[PDB]
Amino acid sequence: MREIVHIQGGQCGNQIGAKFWEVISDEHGIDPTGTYHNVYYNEATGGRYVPRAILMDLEPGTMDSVRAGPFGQLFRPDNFVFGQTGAGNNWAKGHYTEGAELIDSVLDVVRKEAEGCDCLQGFQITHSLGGGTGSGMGTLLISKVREEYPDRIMETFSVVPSPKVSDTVVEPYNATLSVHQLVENADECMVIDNEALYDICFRTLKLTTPTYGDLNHLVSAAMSGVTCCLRFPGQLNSDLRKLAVNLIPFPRLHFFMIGFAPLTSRGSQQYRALTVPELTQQMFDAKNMMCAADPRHGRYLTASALFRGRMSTKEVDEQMLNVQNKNSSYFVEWIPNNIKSSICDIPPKGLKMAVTFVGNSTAIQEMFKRVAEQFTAMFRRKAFLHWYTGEGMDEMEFTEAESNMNDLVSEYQQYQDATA
Amino acid sequence: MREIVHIQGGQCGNQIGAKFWEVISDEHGIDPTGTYHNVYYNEATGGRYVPRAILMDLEPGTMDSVRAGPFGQLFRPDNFVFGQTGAGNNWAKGHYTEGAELIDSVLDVVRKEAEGCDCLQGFQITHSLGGGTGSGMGTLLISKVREEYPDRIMETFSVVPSPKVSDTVVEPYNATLSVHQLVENADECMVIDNEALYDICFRTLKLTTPTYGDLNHLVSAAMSGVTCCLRFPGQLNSDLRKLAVNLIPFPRLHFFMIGFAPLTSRGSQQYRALTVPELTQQMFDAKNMMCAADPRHGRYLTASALFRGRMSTKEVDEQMLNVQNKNSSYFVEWIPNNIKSSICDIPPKGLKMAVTFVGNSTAIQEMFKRVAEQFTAMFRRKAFLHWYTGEGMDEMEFTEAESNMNDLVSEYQQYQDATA
Amino acid sequence: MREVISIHVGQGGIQVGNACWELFCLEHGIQPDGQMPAFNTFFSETGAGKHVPRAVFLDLEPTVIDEVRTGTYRQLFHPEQLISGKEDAANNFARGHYTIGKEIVDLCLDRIRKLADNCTGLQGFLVFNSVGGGTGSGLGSLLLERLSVDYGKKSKLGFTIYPSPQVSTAVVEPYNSILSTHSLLEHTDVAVMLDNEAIYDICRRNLDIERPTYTNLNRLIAQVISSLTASLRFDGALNVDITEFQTNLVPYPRIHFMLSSYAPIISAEKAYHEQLSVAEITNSAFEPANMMAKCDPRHGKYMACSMMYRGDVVPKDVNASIATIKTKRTIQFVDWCPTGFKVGINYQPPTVVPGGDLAKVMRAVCMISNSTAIAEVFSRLDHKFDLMYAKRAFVHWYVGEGMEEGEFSEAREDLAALEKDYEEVGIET
Amino acid sequence: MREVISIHVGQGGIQVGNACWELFCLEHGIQPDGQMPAFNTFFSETGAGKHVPRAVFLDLEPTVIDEVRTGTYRQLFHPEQLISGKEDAANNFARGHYTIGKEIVDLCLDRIRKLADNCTGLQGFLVFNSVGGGTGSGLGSLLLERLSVDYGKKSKLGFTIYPSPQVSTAVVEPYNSILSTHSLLEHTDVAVMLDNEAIYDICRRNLDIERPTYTNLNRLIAQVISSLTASLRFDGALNVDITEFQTNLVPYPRIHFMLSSYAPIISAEKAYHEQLSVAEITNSAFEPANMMAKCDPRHGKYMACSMMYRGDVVPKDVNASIATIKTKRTIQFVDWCPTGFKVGINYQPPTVVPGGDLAKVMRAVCMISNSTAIAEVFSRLDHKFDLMYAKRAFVHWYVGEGMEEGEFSEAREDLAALEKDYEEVGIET
Amino acid sequence: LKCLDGEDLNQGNRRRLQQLQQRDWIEQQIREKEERKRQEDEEKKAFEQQTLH
Ligand SMILES: Nc1nc2c(ncn2[C@@H]2O[C@H](COP(=O)(O)OP(=O)(O)OP(=O)(O)O)[C@@H](O)[C@H]2O)c(=O)[nH]1
Ligand SMILES: Nc1nc2c(ncn2[C@@H]2O[C@H](COP(=O)(O)OP(=O)(O)OP(=O)(O)O)[C@@H](O)[C@H]2O)c(=O)[nH]1
Ligand SMILES: Nc1nc2c(ncn2[C@@H]2O[C@H](COP(=O)(O)OP(=O)(O)O)[C@@H](O)[C@H]2O)c(=O)[nH]1
Ligand SMILES: Nc1nc2c(ncn2[C@@H]2O[C@H](COP(=O)(O)OP(=O)(O)O)[C@@H](O)[C@H]2O)c(=O)[nH]1
Ligand SMILES: [Mg+2]
Ligand SMILES: [Mg+2]
Repeated sequence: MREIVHIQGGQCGNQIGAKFWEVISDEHGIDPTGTYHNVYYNEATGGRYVPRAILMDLEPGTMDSVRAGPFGQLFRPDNFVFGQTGAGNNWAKGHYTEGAELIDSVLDVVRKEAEGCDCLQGFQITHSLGGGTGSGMGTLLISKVREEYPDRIMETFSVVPSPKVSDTVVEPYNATLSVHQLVENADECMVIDNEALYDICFRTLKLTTPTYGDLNHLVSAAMSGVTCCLRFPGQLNSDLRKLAVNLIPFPRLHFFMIGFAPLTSRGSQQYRALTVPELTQQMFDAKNMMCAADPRHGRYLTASALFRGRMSTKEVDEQMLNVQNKNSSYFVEWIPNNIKSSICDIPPKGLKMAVTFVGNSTAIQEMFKRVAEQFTAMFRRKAFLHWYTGEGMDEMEFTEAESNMNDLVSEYQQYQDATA
Repeated sequence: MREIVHIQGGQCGNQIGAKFWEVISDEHGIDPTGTYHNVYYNEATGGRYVPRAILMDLEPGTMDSVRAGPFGQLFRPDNFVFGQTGAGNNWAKGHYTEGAELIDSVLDVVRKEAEGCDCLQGFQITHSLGGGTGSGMGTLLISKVREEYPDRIMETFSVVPSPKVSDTVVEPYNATLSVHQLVENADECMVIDNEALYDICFRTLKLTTPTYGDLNHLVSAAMSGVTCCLRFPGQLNSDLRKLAVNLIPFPRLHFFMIGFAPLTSRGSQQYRALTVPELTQQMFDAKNMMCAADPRHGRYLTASALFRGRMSTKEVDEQMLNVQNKNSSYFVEWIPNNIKSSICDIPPKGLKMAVTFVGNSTAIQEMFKRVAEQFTAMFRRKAFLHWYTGEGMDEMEFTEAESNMNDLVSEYQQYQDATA
Repeated sequence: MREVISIHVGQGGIQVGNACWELFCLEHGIQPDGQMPAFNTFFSETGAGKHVPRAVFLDLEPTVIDEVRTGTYRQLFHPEQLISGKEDAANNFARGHYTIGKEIVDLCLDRIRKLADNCTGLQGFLVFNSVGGGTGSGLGSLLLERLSVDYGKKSKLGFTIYPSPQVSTAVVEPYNSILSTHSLLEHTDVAVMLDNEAIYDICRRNLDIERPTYTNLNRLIAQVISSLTASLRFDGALNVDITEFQTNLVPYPRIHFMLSSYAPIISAEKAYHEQLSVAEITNSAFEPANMMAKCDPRHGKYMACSMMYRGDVVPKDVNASIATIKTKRTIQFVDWCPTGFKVGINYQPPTVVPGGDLAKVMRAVCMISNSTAIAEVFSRLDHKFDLMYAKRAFVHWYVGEGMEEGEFSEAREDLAALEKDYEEVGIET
Repeated sequence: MREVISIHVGQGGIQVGNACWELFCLEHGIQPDGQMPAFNTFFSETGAGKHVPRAVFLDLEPTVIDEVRTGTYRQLFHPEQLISGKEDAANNFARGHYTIGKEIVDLCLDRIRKLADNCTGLQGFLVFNSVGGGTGSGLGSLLLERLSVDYGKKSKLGFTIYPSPQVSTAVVEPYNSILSTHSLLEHTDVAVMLDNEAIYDICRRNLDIERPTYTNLNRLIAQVISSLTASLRFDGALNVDITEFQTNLVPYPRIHFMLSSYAPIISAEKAYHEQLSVAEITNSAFEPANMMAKCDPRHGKYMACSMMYRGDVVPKDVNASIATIKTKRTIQFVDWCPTGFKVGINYQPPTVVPGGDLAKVMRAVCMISNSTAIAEVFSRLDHKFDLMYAKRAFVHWYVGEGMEEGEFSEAREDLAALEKDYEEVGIET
Repeated sequence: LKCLDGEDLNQGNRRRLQQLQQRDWIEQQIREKEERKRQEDEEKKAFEQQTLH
């Protein structure tokens, strides 16, 4: 009932999906041999469990990254759409030249895993917006499936280009050429940026050596928490469509912010006091989230708080009302009680309470400027443009896309400071 | 209820704070690990008790002091906000240039420790007035919090420099720059000087090598006795606002002298008993106080006395009437029955009676008068002025600041000869 | 499903390739005689026991090929890949590109076709050659032309040893080095400028030796090539295929002339007294006294920098140090390319060649920078060219072999325009 | 979270640096072969086991810098921290300040930049130059210029060795000691005058050693500088800092020339037969007999005095001694500074170097006196300049290095400005 | 998520072990370099003797 499929693309997407499957197996208690020790997994002969996740990528090397790691034996070999070349940081490869060669097979496999269900609650993808493979392939796939099932929602835990600490040089091109479509045919485009992830890992946990595994662990835990009000009972349950109804006023402001709690280092944990007020105060701060857009620089059009554990619902709701009345300026007024709550009845494994914050705020607009501004300084000289120009693109396909991006961000402004 | 956040700052501030906290712990019966063995402390998971206090310094060395010295494991590993450069005994450094970078974070942590209270009775500070870090950062924090929480009080256990026993050479500049702000954003600046402490530990206790730790312990005992009449029941209760009203008759005449009783040498301990006659005869002494200003050179506007232990209140009040009616010149006439008492029910550790004498007198204008001189020379030759100019602060301030100083003492002097 | 062809032509190309195959056969546990007591890129299973390297060695003077056939690795190669001519190059162009090179180019193309059929997941070529010589330019130009008109999509990786300013081993090297540009632009994708005087000074100061030799130069170039291909050959937290180069370093396909840099090049005793963490190593990587080309980037700008960190290196330190180096004031980027550093990581350290002077260290960084200062080098060369062609020096030795003299100025025409194109991309908008 | 870079230029500078690093390596027990069987301010872990010091040693004369390269510390330093030229400078300023040093300062400043970006919380520099030395004064002045134009905000605390008022070891020192005045005055915030005759009298009347030598003086100066850095190094009941040391002794940014004093300098016989009270040690740290810069402070006046103690002291006793000193009459203060004493305490009593005549003492005091009697020194030195430049003697050696002699009058007027300024501030209000 | 092993707890051990390994390799290389240098010097001496004879 209300099942989900899990498409993954690109190296970042596939690694984060691996981490998320380890975390899900940790919660539901499934050791890597796929035995117990229907929302996500599927049964197979002998009581075996196989996750309904299709893994796609252009370069085959990532196989040795998803099969080698622990819990990598849960997947099924028939769910691996692995090409042979690797789009190699080029968008047009995964969308016009190579994309349309594996898109057919991945469409076949996702349809096979979709018809095997009865109530397809929706899709959720994991990929990046900067890498050519991830961006291109996932964008073409999202396009075709929103053309296929126009009724089911499709969340994307898609990371974004890091604001300051960049690792590629063709980033803004891919970022814009994928946003131009994710603004059109997506519903919950949860955005994550490596800079804010390092900020959390360096200021909220005081860690010392963050490997990509740790950032992936954090984002995967948040991924689990955002939908872990569905797999379990709830004093006030919820699901994906409840979020989709309570979190987007207008059909194009659907890029959210993600935060998790609690998070403590060795000493802090040895001293911290875990109570609903403290979790609330830690949750609605600035650098407890995964988006380098300081929320005080904007206002939350709306924001859901998914609590988990055994708490006092009156404390939760009174805390929501109190934090809305306290920082009344940082919120928006033309939507009263703009904060939403939801409560599950079971915490994560190894904890006793934990909250997941999902905020549709107008603060992310700053991001959609800076990266966009990058494009403006790399397209006004045709820098690196001959590559995409050679594979079949056109200048209009760029410019209008940019404008669309502009349009999108302007929308926030146009209906951020409005009232009656 | 009536919680009190104890901010610290500067090297001497942190030393006195650690001493005060270990004395309070050994009073409330709290082992150095945080278990029993809300006004000050705060609960913590497992039954631990952490002190609701915030440390701060522009150099990190003091950190490895407070954690090293006994009773360091209590403080929360988050409240340790610290810097690297160090104001380096330069007020402009620690009030405009460097400390101003950390004041935002200090305000955030104070706002997080003040939202977690039901009824916040007020604040309390402890910081030098000569050290750059202490004076500068503390007074900037004071301005911030007093423009934040106007309804509540702001007490500062500042330690003014005694001119005779000097430790620094650019001290009067910091002194006047701190007094110009404490006259404007504070409520009870009970000053302390090292000359009186050397005299007391040198004459009234017959010690031999007075370690800075020991004078710090004396100041800590005075500070603990100040507000004890609130933490414990009492036949005549008190607080930090009854004190704040029965003392200051003018919104700017708020500089107090402290005095502890009884203090007697170890060799003479087994000698004369401890009853309210001896406590009274020892309290009102000129050289029993903690301020290098002989009250014989002035008068008292008001004098509160907080008794601890258990005694026949009628004897206390009879001795008060007697000491006022025999020492009538020292009490100014235009205020009748100017002396106040407040008796608690629990003495400190060891003793059975205790006396905290808090006097708002007109005899500490000298404690600024001389400092005024220490300024007027060192300024009209612009001695060491350039260290204060090159950091943004303009010379103008000093001038006007000195003005206030004069105005301050001028006010005091008027109330010495307004007879009725 | 990954492999690269390593064509070695000329004289310097074949020697640096000999050293490169030494290093490769070393780090993969391969024994130099071919047997074995992660390699599908360079080497390949032959069908009987041994393993053969993917490489063809063209040359006209049989001395170096004979030295390889009677050196240490005589059983390693395949006795067909060693194509040996009959005459010499005589340090001109038409005798390796118009008259005699045509006697060997067809056999070369047949051998290269065989090597291509024997492979499945092709990724590119690695040609090594000097240009200051006679056959490394002529035959190299002809082979580049034949490949570009024969294969097409596969990108070529030229490694050309140019003449350094002061040191000189031939008087007619400006002529043929200019002649080779008419074909380096059109057919070649990536050209990595390598001089010698810079490598000489590098061996002098860092490696503390005072009698360096061509073998040491070749060892260091082999090290750089191995660090280049580690991403294909081995593991890495952030892998970098050979298409990331073309999509990250080539703004316009007419300006693609990169220059190298490597770290840490330290002797034994000078690492004992040295911390050498990631921050220090990425500071040293940019020092123009460590570049592998005679050029002072202080008088130029940077377009892009591909940095590959091999060895035990965490990514966050790389990101922080990148932020610092980009924040410095004396190393300025162009405005039309604000984000420039393309960084990749591999979890394998360097593998020191036995008997070398370099010290083995847990970490290493290889930088390949597409910059705009290298342009002046070309300008300098033109200077030399003019001072000869003003007096028609040595034109007879070229016209004697059908070389229509009208090409010469044309080269100094085309190359000249090239410089203007750099003057077109240093324009701060 | 705190470090300090030391620079040692010239011959006397590098000698006192040798002695100073000996004393330091003994203080933290760091064996003079590098490896160790409170230090991060000075040393740094060099990535493999042992330690390296944070200092560069510049000297064009390869005599002493090679003598160290072969001495008992060649395993401690890093061979790139030892810079040598090809010859000496021969006592004339313009030799090692305009022409020859111009090339070496580049490599020096590069090393310094590498050290800086290797350190975390660098607080200040500590240069050394015997201004009589042509190479010393010249190269030090050049380094100061280049650092003040490069670094800026960071502080610099020179420790220079002047020519004594009456005894001298060269004839052209009063020339190349005046030229360095502007450099050390405008680009350096501190200065500490040292002079041998004063230390010679101190040794001859305290330690009884009748025939002293340089090495004793250098050990004693090392002791003074160790007592200086003791605050940043070790714990302390009442600590100071270089950031506080500057802004408590510099009343005006152009009168900061401070002299030094130290106590107790006593051998074993005068140690056992000694009460050694804090009162007596402080009342001895004022005697113009044992002032480490020849002058009569009694006839001058004091402005500021830092008193950094070490060992077990009672702050009550320290303050009582301070009071009974301010009671005295021979040593009077200016009017515009009522509180003239800053003090500081530490918690590590002095160290003892086997090979030195100083005795192990539980307590110690190092006093830095910013006074006005120091101007007298300049006067006498200035005197010498006249009796030379009146007849242009030796000026041709200067002009023979590109420095037009017109700079002499400029430097002389610049120093006359100070010579007049000091004798002006020493009045009432 | 209360604790994440992705943080390095035993950083001191990693640092000290890498230091010791580096010192070992540096010692080996120093020895082999001194050996090579001395062999080169003795070969040069051999050529000297040949020429003198
Ligand atoms: N770095 C490096 N350069 C070399 C090496 N061998 C030769 N060179 C360069 O080759 C150039 C000499 O001219 P050649 O390359 O021999 O001329 P050619 O075109 O190959 O013609 P042939 O000599 O007949 O083979 C010089 O510039 C050398 O710098 C080597 O082993 N390492
Ligand atoms: N206190 C002290 N002074 C020294 C010592 N060694 C040399 N000096 C002084 O150095 C000054 C002479 O200048 P130097 O720097 O030594 O001469 P230099 O470095 O050779 O300069 P050039 O001749 O121009 O190359 C004299 O005043 C010496 O007293 C020492 O060990 N201790
Ligand atoms: N938080 C996080 N970001 C990653 C990770 N791996 C890659 N990224 C970033 O994701 C971008 C590349 O996306 P990728 O999945 O490799 O697609 P591709 O480049 O087209 O193959 C780069 O900016 C990487 O830095 C990871 O493991 N965790
Ligand atoms: N009564 C007492 N005074 C102290 C103590 N420690 C320092 N003081 C004084 O505190 C002053 C230094 O000011 P401070 O703010 O702590 O230095 P900063 O941190 O560098 O700004 C000096 O005058 C010290 O003498 C102590 O332990 N007890
Ligand atoms: Mg040839
Ligand atoms: Mg010399």
